[PDB]
Amino acid sequence: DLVNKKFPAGDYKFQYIAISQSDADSESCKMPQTVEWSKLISENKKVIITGAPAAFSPTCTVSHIPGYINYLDELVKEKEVDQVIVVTVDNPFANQAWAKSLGVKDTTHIKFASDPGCAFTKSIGFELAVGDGVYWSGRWAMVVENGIVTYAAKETNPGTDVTVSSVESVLAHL
Amino acid sequence: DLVNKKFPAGDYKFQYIAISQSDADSESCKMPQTVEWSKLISENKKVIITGAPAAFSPTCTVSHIPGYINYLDELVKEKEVDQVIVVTVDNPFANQAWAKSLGVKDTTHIKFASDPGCAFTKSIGFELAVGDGVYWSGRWAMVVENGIVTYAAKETNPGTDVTVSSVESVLAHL
Repeated sequence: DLVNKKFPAGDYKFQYIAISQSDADSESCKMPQTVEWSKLISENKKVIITGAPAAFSPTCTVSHIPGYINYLDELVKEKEVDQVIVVTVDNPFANQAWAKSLGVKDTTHIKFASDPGCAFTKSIGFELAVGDGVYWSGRWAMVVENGIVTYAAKETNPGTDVTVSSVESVLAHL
Repeated sequence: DLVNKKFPAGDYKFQYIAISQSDADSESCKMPQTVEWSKLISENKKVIITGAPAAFSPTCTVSHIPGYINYLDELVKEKEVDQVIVVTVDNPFANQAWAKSLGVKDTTHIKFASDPGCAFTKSIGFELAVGDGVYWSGRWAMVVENGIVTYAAKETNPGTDVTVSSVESVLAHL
Protein backbone atom coordinates (compact mmCIF):
# COMPACT_ATOMS: atom_id res chain seq x y z
CA ASP A 1 0.00 0.00 0.00
CA LEU A 2 1.03 3.68 -0.33
CA VAL A 3 -0.32 4.92 3.00
CA ASN A 4 2.43 6.09 5.36
CA LYS A 5 5.19 5.82 2.84
CA LYS A 6 6.86 8.78 1.29
CA PHE A 7 5.09 10.07 -1.76
CA PRO A 8 6.60 8.04 -4.63
CA ALA A 9 7.42 11.00 -6.91
CA GLY A 10 10.23 9.29 -8.85
CA ASP A 11 11.08 11.27 -11.96
CA TYR A 12 7.42 11.66 -12.88
CA LYS A 13 6.31 15.06 -14.15
CA PHE A 14 2.99 16.69 -14.92
CA GLN A 15 1.77 19.62 -17.06
CA TYR A 16 -0.86 22.25 -16.48
CA ILE A 17 -1.76 25.73 -17.71
CA ALA A 18 -2.41 28.57 -15.25
CA ILE A 19 -5.67 30.49 -14.96
CA SER A 20 -5.75 33.91 -13.27
CA GLN A 21 -7.32 37.39 -13.07
CA SER A 22 -7.47 38.43 -16.74
CA ASP A 23 -7.77 35.12 -18.65
CA ALA A 24 -10.32 33.63 -16.21
CA ASP A 25 -13.31 34.45 -18.44
CA SER A 26 -11.47 34.75 -21.77
CA GLU A 27 -9.02 32.86 -23.96
CA SER A 28 -5.44 32.33 -22.85
CA CYS A 29 -2.41 32.20 -25.07
CA LYS A 30 -0.30 30.22 -22.63
CA MET A 31 1.95 27.24 -23.10
CA PRO A 32 2.01 24.41 -20.53
CA GLN A 33 4.29 24.46 -17.53
CA THR A 34 6.07 21.23 -16.65
CA VAL A 35 6.36 20.40 -12.93
CA GLU A 36 8.02 17.44 -11.28
CA TRP A 37 5.85 15.72 -8.71
CA SER A 38 8.84 15.79 -6.28
CA LYS A 39 9.04 19.60 -6.58
CA LEU A 40 5.31 20.12 -6.01
CA ILE A 41 5.46 17.88 -2.92
CA SER A 42 8.73 19.42 -1.61
CA GLU A 43 7.27 22.96 -1.82
CA ASN A 44 3.79 22.20 -0.33
CA LYS A 45 3.19 20.71 3.16
CA LYS A 46 -0.41 19.70 2.41
CA VAL A 47 -1.52 18.46 -0.97
CA ILE A 48 -4.64 16.79 -2.29
CA ILE A 49 -4.38 14.84 -5.54
CA THR A 50 -7.40 13.39 -7.34
CA GLY A 51 -7.63 11.40 -10.58
CA ALA A 52 -10.45 11.65 -13.12
CA PRO A 53 -11.05 9.44 -16.20
CA ALA A 54 -11.79 12.17 -18.76
CA ALA A 55 -11.83 15.91 -19.18
CA PHE A 56 -15.33 16.98 -20.33
CA SER A 57 -17.04 13.94 -18.94
CA PRO A 58 -20.74 14.76 -19.56
CA THR A 59 -22.42 16.65 -16.70
CA CYS A 60 -25.15 13.98 -16.65
CA THR A 61 -22.62 11.53 -15.33
CA VAL A 62 -21.31 11.07 -11.85
CA SER A 63 -18.30 13.14 -10.84
CA HIS A 64 -16.25 13.99 -7.72
CA ILE A 65 -14.66 17.05 -9.31
CA PRO A 66 -17.39 19.67 -8.82
CA GLY A 67 -17.25 18.83 -5.08
CA TYR A 68 -13.59 19.84 -4.86
CA ILE A 69 -14.32 23.09 -6.67
CA ASN A 70 -17.30 23.89 -4.41
CA TYR A 71 -15.23 23.06 -1.31
CA LEU A 72 -11.99 24.86 -2.35
CA ASP A 73 -12.36 27.89 0.00
CA GLU A 74 -12.79 25.67 3.08
CA LEU A 75 -9.90 23.45 1.94
CA VAL A 76 -7.56 26.42 1.51
CA LYS A 77 -8.89 28.69 4.30
CA GLU A 78 -9.92 26.34 7.09
CA LYS A 79 -8.09 23.09 6.27
CA GLU A 80 -4.76 24.64 5.18
CA VAL A 81 -4.56 22.77 1.88
CA ASP A 82 -1.78 24.24 -0.22
CA GLN A 83 -2.65 22.52 -3.50
CA VAL A 84 -5.48 20.54 -5.02
CA ILE A 85 -4.24 18.69 -8.16
CA VAL A 86 -6.85 17.19 -10.54
CA VAL A 87 -5.22 14.53 -12.74
CA THR A 88 -6.13 13.30 -16.20
CA VAL A 89 -4.17 11.78 -19.11
CA ASP A 90 -5.72 14.48 -21.30
CA ASN A 91 -3.66 17.19 -22.94
CA PRO A 92 -3.05 20.29 -20.74
CA PHE A 93 -5.00 22.70 -23.01
CA ALA A 94 -8.11 20.54 -22.79
CA ASN A 95 -7.64 20.16 -19.02
CA GLN A 96 -7.49 23.95 -18.65
CA ALA A 97 -10.55 24.59 -20.85
CA TRP A 98 -12.34 21.96 -18.74
CA ALA A 99 -11.34 23.67 -15.48
CA LYS A 100 -12.74 27.02 -16.79
CA SER A 101 -15.99 25.35 -17.86
CA LEU A 102 -16.26 24.06 -14.31
CA GLY A 103 -15.83 27.57 -12.90
CA VAL A 104 -12.13 27.72 -12.05
CA LYS A 105 -10.91 31.34 -12.24
CA ASP A 106 -7.63 30.98 -10.33
CA THR A 107 -5.10 28.09 -10.26
CA THR A 108 -3.10 29.37 -7.27
CA HIS A 109 -4.42 26.44 -5.19
CA ILE A 110 -6.04 24.18 -7.76
CA LYS A 111 -4.39 22.86 -10.93
CA PHE A 112 -5.65 20.56 -13.64
CA ALA A 113 -2.69 18.34 -14.52
CA SER A 114 -1.85 16.12 -17.49
CA ASP A 115 -0.27 12.87 -16.60
CA PRO A 116 1.01 12.11 -20.13
CA GLY A 117 0.43 8.48 -21.13
CA CYS A 118 -0.94 7.75 -17.62
CA ALA A 119 2.67 7.17 -16.45
CA PHE A 120 2.35 8.45 -12.87
CA THR A 121 -1.15 7.05 -12.44
CA LYS A 122 -0.06 3.60 -13.72
CA SER A 123 2.88 3.74 -11.28
CA ILE A 124 0.59 3.83 -8.19
CA GLY A 125 -1.91 1.32 -9.61
CA PHE A 126 -4.76 3.83 -9.93
CA GLU A 127 -5.21 3.58 -13.74
CA LEU A 128 -8.32 2.60 -15.76
CA ALA A 129 -7.86 0.20 -18.69
CA VAL A 130 -10.11 1.29 -21.58
CA GLY A 131 -8.86 -1.04 -24.27
CA ASP A 132 -5.85 -1.98 -26.37
CA GLY A 133 -3.08 -0.87 -24.12
CA VAL A 134 -4.70 2.47 -23.58
CA TYR A 135 -5.02 3.83 -20.02
CA TRP A 136 -7.06 6.66 -18.56
CA SER A 137 -6.84 7.64 -14.93
CA GLY A 138 -9.35 5.95 -12.61
CA ARG A 139 -11.34 7.87 -10.04
CA TRP A 140 -9.25 8.23 -6.90
CA ALA A 141 -7.95 10.59 -4.22
CA MET A 142 -4.80 11.02 -2.15
CA VAL A 143 -3.65 13.26 0.73
CA VAL A 144 0.06 14.04 1.07
CA GLU A 145 1.22 15.73 4.27
CA ASN A 146 4.88 16.78 4.68
CA GLY A 147 5.88 14.42 1.85
CA ILE A 148 3.99 11.42 3.22
CA VAL A 149 0.79 9.78 1.87
CA THR A 150 -1.81 9.85 4.69
CA TYR A 151 -4.72 8.65 2.52
CA ALA A 152 -5.08 6.97 -0.87
CA ALA A 153 -8.13 5.20 -2.37
CA LYS A 154 -9.58 4.46 -5.78
CA GLU A 155 -13.15 3.63 -6.75
CA THR A 156 -14.04 0.08 -7.73
CA ASN A 157 -16.32 1.40 -10.52
CA PRO A 158 -15.18 4.87 -11.63
CA GLY A 159 -18.15 4.85 -14.01
CA THR A 160 -20.75 4.81 -11.26
CA ASP A 161 -19.04 5.40 -7.92
CA VAL A 162 -18.21 8.55 -5.96
CA THR A 163 -17.37 7.36 -2.42
CA VAL A 164 -13.74 7.13 -1.28
CA SER A 165 -12.61 9.73 -3.86
CA SER A 166 -15.20 12.32 -2.78
CA VAL A 167 -14.13 15.58 -1.22
CA GLU A 168 -16.20 14.55 1.89
CA SER A 169 -14.32 11.27 2.36
CA VAL A 170 -11.11 13.27 2.02
CA LEU A 171 -12.25 16.01 4.43
CA ALA A 172 -12.55 13.37 7.16
CA HIS A 173 -8.82 12.66 6.71
CA LEU A 174 -7.46 16.23 6.85
CA ASP B 1 3.82 5.86 -49.67
CA LEU B 2 0.03 5.63 -49.15
CA VAL B 3 -1.10 7.41 -52.31
CA ASN B 4 -2.91 5.36 -54.90
CA LYS B 5 -3.12 2.43 -52.48
CA LYS B 6 -6.24 1.15 -50.80
CA PHE B 7 -6.95 2.87 -47.50
CA PRO B 8 -5.14 0.74 -44.88
CA ALA B 9 -8.05 0.42 -42.45
CA GLY B 10 -6.88 -2.84 -40.79
CA ASP B 11 -8.94 -3.45 -37.64
CA TYR B 12 -8.40 0.16 -36.45
CA LYS B 13 -11.37 1.90 -34.94
CA PHE B 14 -12.24 5.38 -33.76
CA GLN B 15 -14.68 7.02 -31.36
CA TYR B 16 -16.75 10.20 -31.62
CA ILE B 17 -19.86 11.73 -30.11
CA ALA B 18 -22.62 13.15 -32.28
CA ILE B 19 -23.80 16.75 -32.24
CA SER B 20 -27.23 17.67 -33.67
CA GLN B 21 -30.35 19.90 -33.57
CA SER B 22 -31.10 20.03 -29.81
CA ASP B 23 -27.70 19.47 -28.12
CA ALA B 24 -25.83 21.81 -30.57
CA ASP B 25 -25.85 24.76 -28.11
CA SER B 26 -26.39 22.81 -24.87
CA GLU B 27 -24.93 19.86 -22.95
CA SER B 28 -25.29 16.33 -24.30
CA CYS B 29 -25.68 13.21 -22.27
CA LYS B 30 -24.28 10.96 -24.95
CA MET B 31 -21.79 8.11 -24.85
CA PRO B 32 -19.19 7.58 -27.60
CA GLN B 33 -19.93 5.54 -30.70
CA THR B 34 -17.22 3.22 -31.93
CA VAL B 35 -16.69 3.07 -35.70
CA GLU B 36 -14.29 0.92 -37.68
CA TRP B 37 -12.24 2.81 -40.24
CA SER B 38 -13.07 0.07 -42.80
CA LYS B 39 -16.81 0.60 -42.30
CA LEU B 40 -16.53 4.40 -42.56
CA ILE B 41 -14.58 4.03 -45.80
CA SER B 42 -16.81 1.25 -47.20
CA GLU B 43 -19.95 3.40 -46.65
CA ASN B 44 -18.63 6.75 -48.01
CA LYS B 45 -17.23 7.28 -51.56
CA LYS B 46 -15.46 10.54 -50.69
CA VAL B 47 -13.83 11.10 -47.32
CA ILE B 48 -11.43 13.71 -45.95
CA ILE B 49 -9.40 12.80 -42.84
CA THR B 50 -7.24 15.36 -41.02
CA GLY B 51 -5.08 14.94 -37.90
CA ALA B 52 -4.56 17.58 -35.26
CA PRO B 53 -2.09 17.48 -32.31
CA ALA B 54 -4.43 18.61 -29.51
CA ALA B 55 -8.03 19.38 -28.77
CA PHE B 56 -8.29 22.96 -27.43
CA SER B 57 -5.03 24.13 -28.92
CA PRO B 58 -5.03 27.84 -28.01
CA THR B 59 -6.67 30.06 -30.66
CA CYS B 60 -3.45 32.14 -30.74
CA THR B 61 -1.60 29.25 -32.34
CA VAL B 62 -1.91 28.06 -35.90
CA SER B 63 -4.65 25.62 -36.86
CA HIS B 64 -5.97 24.10 -40.09
CA ILE B 65 -9.22 23.04 -38.39
CA PRO B 66 -11.15 26.32 -38.54
CA GLY B 67 -10.58 26.25 -42.31
CA TYR B 68 -12.35 22.90 -42.64
CA ILE B 69 -15.31 24.17 -40.61
CA ASN B 70 -15.57 27.41 -42.61
CA TYR B 71 -15.39 25.42 -45.87
CA LEU B 72 -17.76 22.55 -44.90
CA ASP B 73 -20.75 23.74 -46.99
CA GLU B 74 -18.68 23.93 -50.18
CA LEU B 75 -17.09 20.53 -49.38
CA VAL B 76 -20.44 18.82 -48.87
CA LYS B 77 -22.54 20.75 -51.44
CA GLU B 78 -20.22 21.51 -54.33
CA LYS B 79 -17.37 19.01 -53.81
CA GLU B 80 -19.55 16.02 -52.78
CA VAL B 81 -17.52 15.17 -49.67
CA ASP B 82 -19.43 12.62 -47.62
CA GLN B 83 -17.37 12.89 -44.43
CA VAL B 84 -14.74 15.11 -42.89
CA ILE B 85 -13.09 13.31 -39.91
CA VAL B 86 -10.87 15.38 -37.57
CA VAL B 87 -8.49 13.01 -35.72
CA THR B 88 -6.88 13.46 -32.33
CA VAL B 89 -5.63 11.11 -29.60
CA ASP B 90 -7.84 12.99 -27.12
CA ASN B 91 -10.85 11.48 -25.40
CA PRO B 92 -14.12 11.64 -27.44
CA PHE B 93 -15.86 13.89 -24.85
CA ALA B 94 -13.07 16.47 -25.07
CA ASN B 95 -13.13 16.19 -28.85
CA GLN B 96 -16.87 16.88 -28.95
CA ALA B 97 -16.63 19.85 -26.57
CA TRP B 98 -13.84 21.13 -28.75
CA ALA B 99 -15.96 20.79 -31.94
CA LYS B 100 -18.82 22.78 -30.33
CA SER B 101 -16.43 25.48 -29.21
CA LEU B 102 -15.34 25.75 -32.83
CA GLY B 103 -18.92 26.16 -34.08
CA VAL B 104 -19.94 22.63 -35.09
CA LYS B 105 -23.71 22.21 -34.67
CA ASP B 106 -24.13 19.06 -36.77
CA THR B 107 -21.88 16.00 -37.16
CA THR B 108 -23.74 14.54 -40.16
CA HIS B 109 -20.73 15.30 -42.39
CA ILE B 110 -18.01 16.21 -39.90
CA LYS B 111 -16.90 14.10 -36.93
CA PHE B 112 -14.26 14.68 -34.30
CA ALA B 113 -12.65 11.28 -33.73
CA SER B 114 -10.45 9.83 -31.02
CA ASP B 115 -7.68 7.60 -32.24
CA PRO B 116 -7.01 5.98 -28.86
CA GLY B 117 -3.29 5.74 -28.08
CA CYS B 118 -2.54 7.22 -31.52
CA ALA B 119 -2.77 3.64 -32.91
CA PHE B 120 -4.20 4.42 -36.40
CA THR B 121 -2.10 7.58 -36.74
CA LYS B 122 1.10 5.73 -35.75
CA SER B 123 0.25 3.05 -38.36
CA ILE B 124 0.44 5.47 -41.28
CA GLY B 125 3.51 7.30 -39.93
CA PHE B 126 1.68 10.60 -39.25
CA GLU B 127 2.25 10.76 -35.47
CA LEU B 128 3.97 13.41 -33.34
CA ALA B 129 6.40 12.28 -30.62
CA VAL B 130 5.95 14.49 -27.56
CA GLY B 131 8.19 12.73 -25.11
CA ASP B 132 8.57 9.69 -22.95
CA GLY B 133 6.89 7.26 -25.36
CA VAL B 134 3.78 9.36 -25.73
CA TYR B 135 2.31 10.17 -29.15
CA TRP B 136 -0.05 12.88 -30.34
CA SER B 137 -1.27 13.12 -33.91
CA GLY B 138 0.78 15.36 -36.19
CA ARG B 139 -0.83 17.87 -38.52
CA TRP B 140 -1.85 16.10 -41.71
CA ALA B 141 -4.58 15.50 -44.25
CA MET B 142 -5.80 12.67 -46.44
CA VAL B 143 -8.35 12.20 -49.26
CA VAL B 144 -9.96 8.79 -49.76
CA GLU B 145 -12.03 8.25 -52.91
CA ASN B 146 -13.84 4.93 -53.45
CA GLY B 147 -11.62 3.28 -50.84
CA ILE B 148 -8.38 4.60 -52.34
CA VAL B 149 -6.01 7.26 -50.93
CA THR B 150 -5.64 10.00 -53.56
CA TYR B 151 -3.77 12.43 -51.30
CA ALA B 152 -1.86 12.20 -48.01
CA ALA B 153 0.59 14.68 -46.46
CA LYS B 154 1.85 15.76 -43.07
CA GLU B 155 3.46 19.00 -41.97
CA THR B 156 7.18 19.02 -41.22
CA ASN B 157 6.55 21.36 -38.25
CA PRO B 158 2.97 20.92 -36.91
CA GLY B 159 3.75 23.62 -34.35
CA THR B 160 4.19 26.34 -36.98
CA ASP B 161 3.06 25.04 -40.38
CA VAL B 162 -0.30 24.99 -42.16
CA THR B 163 0.45 24.14 -45.79
CA VAL B 164 -0.15 20.61 -47.13
CA SER B 165 -2.79 19.91 -44.48
CA SER B 166 -4.82 23.05 -45.22
CA VAL B 167 -8.34 22.79 -46.62
CA GLU B 168 -7.05 24.83 -49.61
CA SER B 169 -4.28 22.32 -50.45
CA VAL B 170 -6.88 19.58 -50.12
CA LEU B 171 -9.46 21.41 -52.26
CA ALA B 172 -6.97 21.36 -55.14
CA HIS B 173 -7.06 17.55 -54.96
CA LEU B 174 -10.84 16.97 -54.91
